[PDB]
Amino acid sequence: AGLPRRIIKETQRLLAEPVPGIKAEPDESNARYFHVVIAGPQDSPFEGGTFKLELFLPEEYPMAAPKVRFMTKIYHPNVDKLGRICLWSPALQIRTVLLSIQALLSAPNPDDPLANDVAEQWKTNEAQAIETARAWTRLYAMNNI
Amino acid sequence: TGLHVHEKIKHMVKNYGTMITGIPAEILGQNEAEISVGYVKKMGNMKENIAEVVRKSEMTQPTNSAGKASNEVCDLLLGTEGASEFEKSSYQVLSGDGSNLKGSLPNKNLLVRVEMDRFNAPQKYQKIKREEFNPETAEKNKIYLLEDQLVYLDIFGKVIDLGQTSDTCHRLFNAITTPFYQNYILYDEYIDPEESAEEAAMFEMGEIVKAKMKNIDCWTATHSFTIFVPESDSEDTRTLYPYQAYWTSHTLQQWFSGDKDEKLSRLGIDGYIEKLALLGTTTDSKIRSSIYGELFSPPGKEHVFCTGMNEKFSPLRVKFKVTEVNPEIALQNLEEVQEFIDTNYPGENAKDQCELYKIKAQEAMTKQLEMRLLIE
Amino acid sequence: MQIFVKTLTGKTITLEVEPSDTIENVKAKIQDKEGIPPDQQRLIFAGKQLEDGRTLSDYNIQKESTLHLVLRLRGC
Repeated sequence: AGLPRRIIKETQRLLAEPVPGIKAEPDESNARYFHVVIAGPQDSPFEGGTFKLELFLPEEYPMAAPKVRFMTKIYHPNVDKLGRICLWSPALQIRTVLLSIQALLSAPNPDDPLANDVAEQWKTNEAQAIETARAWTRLYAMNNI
Repeated sequence: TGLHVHEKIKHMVKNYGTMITGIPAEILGQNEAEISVGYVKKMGNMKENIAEVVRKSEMTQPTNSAGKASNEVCDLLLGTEGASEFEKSSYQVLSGDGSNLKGSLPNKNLLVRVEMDRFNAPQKYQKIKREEFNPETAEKNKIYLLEDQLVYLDIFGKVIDLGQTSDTCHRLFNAITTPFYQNYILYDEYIDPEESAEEAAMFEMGEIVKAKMKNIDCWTATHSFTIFVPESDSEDTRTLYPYQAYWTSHTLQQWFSGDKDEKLSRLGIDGYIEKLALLGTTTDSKIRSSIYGELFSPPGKEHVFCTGMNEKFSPLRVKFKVTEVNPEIALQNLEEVQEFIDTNYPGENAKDQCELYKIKAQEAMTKQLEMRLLIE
Repeated sequence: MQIFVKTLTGKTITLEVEPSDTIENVKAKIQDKEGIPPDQQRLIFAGKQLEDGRTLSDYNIQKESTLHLVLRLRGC
């Protein structure tokens, strides 16, 4: 019945002390959903892009992890065609998750356990994969306001 | 020479990956079929169901478990009997500024094995009545607040009394009344003890647990690696070469391919040991996280390895053991592996030999699965 | 009771366990015999991954069962 203390107070600190380089604010209608904007890191294949994500706090949060999805299309080994992200300690929080997603953009080269098709292309034809990520950045993450 | 040892194992792991163990390709395929038979879909085109599992299999890619990589290196540099003797000897905890490891590296060919532990203290609690508490089925590595007792249920399912009075526990139990916080975390930064009796009781319980955990063994091994320290004509150019794989990240082949062994070699012996010692004695997670990344990330991920969800919040402890390496034995083991590969998987270059080994492993896996799940 | 832990390379490891033992306890027994950190181990029984916070009993693992110790992580 209403939001738990944990979400009310964490949302207040998230608005008062945002993650640098990351916009994150709760939805006006359902405060369990957050609209996130992450800038493509400079020097990454995503430079110039801005990437919109939806973050959702399940009823079990923080005993269960937030659910997160790119709403902007992105060519990345950890992100599928649905925008679902591959990457839980209830001692962590939203800002921890956002920091990890930002780091994914800064170092997109795939970790060895990944086996999906984009990870394999990035592993075997890295120069081509990077050019593809830049094209998708220009096509989907720019002129995207 | 010791340097030749280093160049040869690096060259062979780089070229051959998992083939360095000298296991016939058909053994890997057959064992993978044993592991994966339950992965094959039971309905539909079974031949196609089998092909999908074989395609997705990775039995010819190298291990990315750090412990298996270390076993591989020990067996190659020491021989099977020597590695078995090494394993029998005990680990020593790395001292505060690493002096005990420094004084264990005379100017000989030496192999270091490191086991690093993390302090995996409980972060969760829940209330429970004594009549409900079943340690066998209860969530593990967790604090249980009963009406008359406070206990820690460890990762092995053993109950550890935390020495509180019945009166203390009864008050704490009945002070935590919101349904959301019946099962929750300790040390939540968002509670304000001055706002409610529940938040005050949660904070108070957390302080009790923290003091008791100082004297409870919560150590669990998290990483493993080896360091080859070759003989040097002069002690001023004596360098060391860390070798590792890492479960969520990379293989030893990729470590060598990115030259991270050489990059860490540029720190020198004292420079490397000083970073490793600070990792085990620092109480600052921001220091711990950076050094962990610098030393153990795959090449190029040093600045992101331990950020955000992977910040290193827990104390670490570094343990090591050292034994001498006979380069003739090491070189002979590496040459026998090379002879095994050249005899059974001949090819114009390493890439051709690896592909031949892979095709053979896939065919053995396919034949076994089709034999067991179809009739010819 | 005795259970067998088999590896991709054909190694078989015999363990003395109780049905109540946790998956984490099994991985520490594997660490004692093979030197592999429990954090860098995966265990499989009849197609199913064994999760650390669970017990052998949660998977109906009885005497002389065979588990597979997988030492290459893959996921996604």
